[PDB]
Amino acid sequence: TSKLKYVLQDARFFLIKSNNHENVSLAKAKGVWSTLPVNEKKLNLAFRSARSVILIFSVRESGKFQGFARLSSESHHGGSPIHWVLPAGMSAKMLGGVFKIDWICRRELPFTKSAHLTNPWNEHKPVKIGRDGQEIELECGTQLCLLFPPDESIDLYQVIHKMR
DNA sequence: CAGCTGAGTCGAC
DNA sequence: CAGCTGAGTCGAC
DNA sequence: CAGCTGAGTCGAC
Repeated sequence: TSKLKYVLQDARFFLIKSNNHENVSLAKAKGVWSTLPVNEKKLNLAFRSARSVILIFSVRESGKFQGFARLSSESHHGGSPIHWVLPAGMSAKMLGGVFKIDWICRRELPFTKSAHLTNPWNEHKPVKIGRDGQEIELECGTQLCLLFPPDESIDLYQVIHKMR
């Protein structure tokens, strides 16, 4: 995992929570993500200050993580629309900011396999606990990403090249 | 974003 | 007007 | 396939 550990060096980690499976599947297919404006501003500021910003995805009530990815841009408004399945009470403009993301792993990891990992930045609660945008301490987030099964469909050349 | 809440005075120093 | 924020899991019942 | 069943809330954290 030396290439994987390289991508994770000095990274900041954020839990991303989706209300539906459809938007995570579209995120994996198109390499983009959108979030509410508060978390959008948080991720934009993290992108500018951190070597890498890693998003760890978990569909609400699914009992698993669905993979993780690296932010490759700040959010962009006004591009070609992403046709998200809009959660209840949310409009398309609320998710108007579109981040480009490079997926590092698109495989699943059940919460049962992460039960030994606690986040010291969230009162040492298990890493499965949190709302959208919950930040995860460096070492806890690194170990979590290393728990995912290997994704043979991922080529880390491009993400590593744009980090040089 | 978009719907929501709340918007002190008075006196010592 | 400025300030705030929702796309948490889990046990009890 | 194709006929069938079932579609928790609330509060601590």
